[PDB]
Amino acid sequence: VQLQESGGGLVQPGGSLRLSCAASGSIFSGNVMGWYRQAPGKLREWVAAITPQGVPNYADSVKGRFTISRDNAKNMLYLQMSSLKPEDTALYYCNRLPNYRSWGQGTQVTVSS
Amino acid sequence: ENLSKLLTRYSTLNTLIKLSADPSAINAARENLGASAKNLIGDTKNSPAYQAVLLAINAAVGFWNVLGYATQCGGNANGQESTSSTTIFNNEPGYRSTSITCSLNRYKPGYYGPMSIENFKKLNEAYQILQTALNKGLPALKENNGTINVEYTYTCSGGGNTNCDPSLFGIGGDGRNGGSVTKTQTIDGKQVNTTISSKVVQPPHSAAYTEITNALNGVPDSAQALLAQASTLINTINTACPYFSVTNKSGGPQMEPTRGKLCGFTEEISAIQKMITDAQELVNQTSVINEHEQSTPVGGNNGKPFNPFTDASFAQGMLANASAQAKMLNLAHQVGQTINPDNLTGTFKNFVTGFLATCNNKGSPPGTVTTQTFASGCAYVEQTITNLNNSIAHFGTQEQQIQQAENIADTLVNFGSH
Ligand SMILES: CC(=O)N[C@H]1[C@H](O[C@H]2[C@@H](O)[C@@H](CO)O[C@@H](O[C@H]3[C@H](O)[C@@H](O)[C@@H](O)O[C@@H]3CO)[C@@H]2O)O[C@H](CO)[C@@H](O[C@@H]2O[C@@H](C)[C@@H](O)[C@@H](O)[C@@H]2O)[C@@H]1O[C@@H]1O[C@H](CO)[C@H](O)[C@H](O)[C@H]1O[C@@H]1O[C@@H](C)[C@@H](O)[C@@H](O)[C@@H]1O
Repeated sequence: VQLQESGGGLVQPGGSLRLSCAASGSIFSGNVMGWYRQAPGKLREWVAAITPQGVPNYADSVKGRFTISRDNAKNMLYLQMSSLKPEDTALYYCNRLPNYRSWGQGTQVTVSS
Repeated sequence: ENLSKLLTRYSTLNTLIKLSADPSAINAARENLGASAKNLIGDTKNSPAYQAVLLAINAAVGFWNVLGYATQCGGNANGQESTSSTTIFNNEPGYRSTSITCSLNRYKPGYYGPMSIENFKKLNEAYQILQTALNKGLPALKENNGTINVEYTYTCSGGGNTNCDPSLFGIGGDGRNGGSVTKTQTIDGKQVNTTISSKVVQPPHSAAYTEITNALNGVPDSAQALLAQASTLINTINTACPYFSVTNKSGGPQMEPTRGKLCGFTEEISAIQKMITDAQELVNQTSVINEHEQSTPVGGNNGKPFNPFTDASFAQGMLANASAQAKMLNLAHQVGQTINPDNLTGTFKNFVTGFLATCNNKGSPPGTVTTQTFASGCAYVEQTITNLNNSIAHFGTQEQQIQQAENIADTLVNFGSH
């Protein structure tokens, strides 16, 4: 019943980043998990998801740049981001799907030169 | 204090208000609701709702395939002890058999005894209807005037065996050889035509038997109606609570205990009852969504700018539609979580991974009974969990859109009050 993201920071366009999410077992075990983001001026947006058996799917805006993965032994969700753009600047959040209704603090990602 | 300071701390709220004032953002969210409703109640493979309904039904059918063969049953039509009655039900998952034989004589049907024939008939009818349905494919949740034909047979032999007497079915006193009756029968408030026929067979070198044929023409295949059948299946089992004696294969996962009473499987049965209950609650959201459809576009009137405080009488409906879609989505996930073996322990886990989510036929189509169906689920429980999951993952954007729509509408209903 807890979620906690890290690994964000300021990068250069073209740059790349690896985000992590530590989730409690009650949230994570046996559940589809996913990443989200909230860009300035916009509402939270779904970005990616992955089934317990590790099958991933992505929003069209990130397909082919980002890769979501999960480690089922440590209740950890990862997002690996390449070819970052300024459009990808946002607060990034992790949750199960469907969503547990209290979000974590998120991790800020900013992209700029 | 005031709003500026409040929006300095909560900017997604500021963005929510901006949207709530803009008819084209509202109309976009209303379109999204139209599309996600279609994903939930019009689609099959992609609908988490469809998959959850399907899992709930499959888990009940599979429970019976696992233990049906080991379940004692017997006696006569009055529910009492028989001297020599053998009553066999076809297309059921028996020990090395595509029938189940109910021939436990002398012992008295009842709790922690043989299931009575009356109770087995109820259980059997339900199992045949579900299996025929699963074979043909469940329809989408919105489609609920579909029908199917179901046909099943059973036999009675032995002196004293009253379980195929013509008077049970309304057939002439005799009757029993060639007689037939066609009659309505109510199933989930719908009118089904039912034909019941009897013949006597005298095979050349062994005992005479009576064969009863039931033809149900127009059984409803809607989600609501099929979940009532799955409920009838699992409750008939739980309430008759008969004696069972299992046969383990040496090696591979094993069933404990080897004997007892079926209602003794309390977690397995409670989980399946919960799943059905949750699926039924979820299917009941269908009507709420249809009633509150969002296809009409909104704006100011008389070409006047849109006023979020006066022009938003549609918001209550928009909010009820979105809340209902989100309730569907969450009950669907809940169904899956009740049975998913990643979060189970002890004897319940080993029941699901070891038996329910396996199949010993041969992947043969859904609803198939073979001489090897017994002591396995053969209801695609693993694939159904996997597909429920995949659908939920592919519902990521829609789930967000539904939450944004619920929030836009809540905001307008608030403005609207006062
Ligand atoms: C008790 C019974 O089943 N009676 C049948 C009778 O059965 C005989 C017969 O089939 C003989 C011939 O081989 O074999 C007997 O089985 C032997 C077996 O052969 C052996 O291997 C050995 O191991 O043991 C057993 C038995 O000890 C059977 O028991 O078959 C006749 C002939 O066709 C049935 O008679 C007719 O059908 C009925 C409906 C009437 O229309 C008659 O007039 C027909 O000739 C006879 O059935 C019983 O008939 C009486 C008539 O007094 C009642 O009508 C009673 O209800 C009938 O039993 C009912 O219906 C039968 C078909 C069966 O389903 C019963 O379970 C049911 O109660």
